[PDB]
Amino acid sequence: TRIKKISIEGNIAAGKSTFVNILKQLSEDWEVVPEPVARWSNTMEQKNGGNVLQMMYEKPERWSFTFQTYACLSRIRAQLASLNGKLKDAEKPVLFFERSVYSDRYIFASNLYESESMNETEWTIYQDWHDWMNNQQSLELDGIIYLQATPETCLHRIYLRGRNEEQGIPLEYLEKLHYKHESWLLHRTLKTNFDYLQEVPILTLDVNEDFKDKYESLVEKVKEFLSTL
Amino acid sequence: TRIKKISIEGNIAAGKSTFVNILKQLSEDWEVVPEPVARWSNTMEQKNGGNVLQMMYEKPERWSFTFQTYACLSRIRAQLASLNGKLKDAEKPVLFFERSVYSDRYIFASNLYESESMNETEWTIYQDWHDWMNNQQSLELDGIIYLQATPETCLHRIYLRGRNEEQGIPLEYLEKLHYKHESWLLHRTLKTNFDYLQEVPILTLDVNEDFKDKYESLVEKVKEFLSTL
Ligand SMILES: Cc1ccc(-c2ccc(CN3CCN(C)CC3)cc2)cc1Nc1nc(-c2nccc(N)n2)cs1
Ligand SMILES: Cc1ccc(-c2ccc(CN3CCN(C)CC3)cc2)cc1Nc1nc(-c2nccc(N)n2)cs1
Ligand SMILES: O=c1ccn([C@@H]2O[C@H](COP(=O)(O)OP(=O)(O)O)[C@@H](O)[C@H]2O)c(=O)[nH]1
Ligand SMILES: O=c1ccn([C@@H]2O[C@H](COP(=O)(O)OP(=O)(O)O)[C@@H](O)[C@H]2O)c(=O)[nH]1
Ligand code: NA
Ligand code: NA
Repeated sequence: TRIKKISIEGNIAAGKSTFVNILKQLSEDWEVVPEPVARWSNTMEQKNGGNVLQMMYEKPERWSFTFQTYACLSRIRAQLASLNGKLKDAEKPVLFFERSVYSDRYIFASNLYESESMNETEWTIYQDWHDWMNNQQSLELDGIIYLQATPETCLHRIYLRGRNEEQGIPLEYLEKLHYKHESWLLHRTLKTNFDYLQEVPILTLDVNEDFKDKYESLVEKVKEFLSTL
Repeated sequence: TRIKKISIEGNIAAGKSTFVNILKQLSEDWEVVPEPVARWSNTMEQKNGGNVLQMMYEKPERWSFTFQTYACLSRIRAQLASLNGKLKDAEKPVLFFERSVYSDRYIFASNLYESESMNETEWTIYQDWHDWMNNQQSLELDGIIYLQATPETCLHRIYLRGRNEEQGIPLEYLEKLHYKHESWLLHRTLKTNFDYLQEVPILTLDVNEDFKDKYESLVEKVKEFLSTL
């Protein structure tokens, strides 16, 4: 019938990829769209993405605009493919997105503008493109699940995951991203150009405690949340 | 009824803007979509476009990717607005485009890649974006009018138009762009990712002679061409 679209949102190493790979296995009616950036961080898209990530490590102020435009295009096409491809025989189909086009713009691209990694022209061009790319519709969200973790938890989990290039990420960076998620999804103080988001249902889950082998309470909250949508 | 879409193609200062402003006045069934880049060269789009042009003059190898993506997005939205906005009461509606999404990629973006103003990653990301942006359709061309002028004519006409920043453009640059137009529209030796273009009708018009006050023979050829479409 009609596919429910749920975004999983959270800071770096909150546990989004772990949570989404738990969920995908619990129902034939449940599908997942991993974040393209995450997959490049692990083919023409993956070759482009790998080069852009490596170029970003050296010179974020040169590559942030190129990176953010390609990350968001890659997400839109991957979300559309799943929407048009999967769950067509499902009774209660749910598609779980690892992050959204809204996190791309209002968390990451925003944060890069604020660190002077994009100049005003790059940021205004990006926002104009984003406003338009997201009208040329079927991707609007039924709900958001916020995986809430402390900067410290996320810093610990970056260490656990053990990607070389990420070991350099400092707590202060994580605390800024954390602040942006809290403004957007808890306090709802963040203004956007997408009216409907103001009223989209949000489930906040505390994931500071390890859930890898003990997630039943979280999934019960997800099932309850889904029945309200 | 159904709007005919005709692209006017030609080298820098061939006379496209002059020709299109002649045509627009000859029929209520005839509308025109100027090239956004041309308009920036004369408002949020114009402010962004003016900054990008100025940044390009200094450092083309820094701004070519950003410039080409914004030029082509600006063209797509301006072509779609005219298609959805105008000629709705017309008997034989024709929309004349100053250049196309195909010139953007196969003439300009291509030429910038070939002058090492974009690296391979920028060029592959641009082509991937272009292939996709042009599927998320109603912009496909019924015909192309090629305004054919010598590099020398175009060099003379740059001098006539008298834009400060353009007086630096050298004949060798114009001769490369000229070669690309000849490959694409006369010899049809240029391969693209758009099958239908191989078989699109092309009218070639020699505009080496001044036509500003003597264009009736050209318009007669345009009217004959249109009756075949
Ligand atoms: C790969 C990489 C490389 C480098 C840096 C980086 C390094 C340093 C800084 C500090 N500032 C100091 C001040 N200076 C003037 C400018 C740089 C800032 C960012 C970040 C990354 N990763 C990133 N990933 C995303 C992202 N992830 C998922 C979805 C999405 N949409 N976006 C955005 S950024
Ligand atoms: C505004 C500007 C500023 C500068 C240069 C420029 C300067 C010098 C060079 C020489 N090479 C030497 C080798 N070096 C490694 C790299 C530069 C190349 C280009 C061109 C422009 N104008 C342009 N307009 C378009 C365009 N126009 C309409 C539609 C569309 N889609 N695209 C494309 S480019
Ligand atoms: O409850 C958890 C959640 C995550 N992790 C680990 O923390 C790291 C970050 O998780 P993930 O990659 O899912 O984070 P994302 O960036 O996807 O939010 C990984 O090594 C996980 O295996 C963990 O040990 N327990
Ligand atoms: O038959 C012509 C065509 C053009 N021009 C002049 O040549 C310059 C370039 O024309 P246009 O701006 O139309 O060129 P485009 O870049 O639009 O092809 C302008 O000063 C025109 O007024 C001219 O004198 N006679
Ligand atoms: Na599943
Ligand atoms: Na007209």
